[PDB]
Amino acid sequence: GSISPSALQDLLRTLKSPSSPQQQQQVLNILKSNPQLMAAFIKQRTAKYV
Amino acid sequence: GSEGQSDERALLDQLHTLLSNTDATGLEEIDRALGIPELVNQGQ
Repeated sequence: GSISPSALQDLLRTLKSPSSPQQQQQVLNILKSNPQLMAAFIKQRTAKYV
Repeated sequence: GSEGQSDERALLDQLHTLLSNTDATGLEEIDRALGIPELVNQGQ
């Protein structure tokens, strides 16, 4: 039932992170932990929504 | 109680609004590093 705020915390950290390049590294960290989520990465709507 | 791509994306979705004004390539850098297609072989 639903998911803990932990995942969202780290995840949101990426989209919420600054415009710095180092922040991007934080993304790979989350994805590395969430494989089933890696799928959505394929669409990368975020990148196509800039 | 293990899978994601739901709660996180749900909330982060709105926050993504900033990503659209952060850096296009910025998010494309880590992407390629992982491999759009390669990320498809994360099954069983």
